Amino acid sequence: MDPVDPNIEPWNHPGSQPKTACNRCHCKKCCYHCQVCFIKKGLGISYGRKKRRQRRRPSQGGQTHQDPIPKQPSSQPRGDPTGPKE
Repeated sequence: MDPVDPNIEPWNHPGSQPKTACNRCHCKKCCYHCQVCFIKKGLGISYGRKKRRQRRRPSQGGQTHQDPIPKQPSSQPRGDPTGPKE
């Protein structure tokens, strides 16, 4: 996507601590962005809205969970499985 990059807190953030986990989930059926802590309605893509762009195909695993990174160089090196992948 590229935009919504002043986000990565409810979707990822550079979290580093000994244990201390607080994840949110209920039913596991096609988990395309089922966790997070912001607009989890999917609407535009899966946030407050969406620009005039559509990047959805058989390739991503968590609804571009790590797309709010600094522009489109790769991703955030904390936990998400993208970067050289998107």
